[PDB]
Amino acid sequence: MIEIKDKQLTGLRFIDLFAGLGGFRLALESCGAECVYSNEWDKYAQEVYEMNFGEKPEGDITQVNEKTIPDHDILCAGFPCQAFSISGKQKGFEDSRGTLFFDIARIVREKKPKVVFMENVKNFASHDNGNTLEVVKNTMNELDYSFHAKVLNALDYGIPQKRERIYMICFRNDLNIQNFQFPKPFELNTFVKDLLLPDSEVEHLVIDRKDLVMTNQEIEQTTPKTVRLGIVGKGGQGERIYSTRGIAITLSAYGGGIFAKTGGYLVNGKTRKLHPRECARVMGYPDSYKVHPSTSQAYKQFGNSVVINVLQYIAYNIGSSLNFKPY
DNA sequence: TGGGGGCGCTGAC
DNA sequence: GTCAGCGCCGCC
Ligand SMILES: Nc1ncnc2c1ncn2[C@@H]1O[C@H](CSCC[C@H](N)C(=O)O)[C@@H](O)[C@H]1O
Repeated sequence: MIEIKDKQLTGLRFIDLFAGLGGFRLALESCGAECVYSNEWDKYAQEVYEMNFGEKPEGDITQVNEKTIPDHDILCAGFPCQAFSISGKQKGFEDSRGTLFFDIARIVREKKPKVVFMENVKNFASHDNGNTLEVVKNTMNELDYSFHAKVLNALDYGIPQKRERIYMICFRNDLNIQNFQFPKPFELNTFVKDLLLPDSEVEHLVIDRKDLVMTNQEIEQTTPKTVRLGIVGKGGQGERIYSTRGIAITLSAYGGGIFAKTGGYLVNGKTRKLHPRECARVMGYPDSYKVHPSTSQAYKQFGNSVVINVLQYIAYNIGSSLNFKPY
């Protein structure tokens, strides 16, 4: 994550729904905002959240009375994506994990925050012939909010990961915000190899599979894209190897394959998956952030998370818009 | 709400 | 056909 000198969100309160690791919290707090409520039902996510912020998020949001949620200015929510991801079954709203947005709408209707800031996977934007996004849009408009949605790739914002996500920023209409803008892309000068840990700290992650098939030569020039170098097995998810001179593939939460949830990389002649700390860095998390003691849970948590830097630029722009109140 | 890994299909070229 | 995906499923 980056440093934010001008705290655009100072004095603003926000809630951290579907908190996970608290990526939205790091992002908004870096801009000066104050978190007044967090919600996350996963036992392990609650533990790591507590390790880093000192509070245990409240459980199952579908059972929380929206009237008991503290007043706030910005509602943050990177809601479940299994039901919308290109990697899943795409049952969408028909999925038990796909109706969480309506819980968000329920809370918004009641608390009417100034801003609603949501995130989901790229496929969310085209799911069900675009009907899914339209539904979110119409729901927000009905609740009297504007709707700004755009898919941003983390590689365009200083982080070496091809993580494409749709970000939805909504302003309550009475605020008449007409100048919100998604941050503009800039050249990437950081690649996977710049975030790796020393070899001595990741030796245990080195795997030597005799079914390894190198399909492309390593590149010596850094490039802002994923560069596949080979595969193991049939080359399915988690069985693909990439160059560290390129960018990281999208980290996942329930992913499988021998290089589960991070993908494999060629590092100093050997092939290995990423270490949880490297996952943190590829997600823009500061080294000061404490990862969960269970590596499997840590991989899952970062795989479900958000790239801090991207949210920071967006949060900064939300604040910039809110602060422009000329006479 | 465990931890590991083989998979197989979809979306967007 | 190319290829990558906050995933799925069954195993222990
Ligand atoms: N009913 C529910 N109540 C509370 N949390 C829920 C929930 N259903 C799913 N979740 C939580 O929703 C999260 C979605 S992933 C979002 C992660 C978050 N942006 C962070 O930065 O990491 C998961 O952690 C999941 O456990």
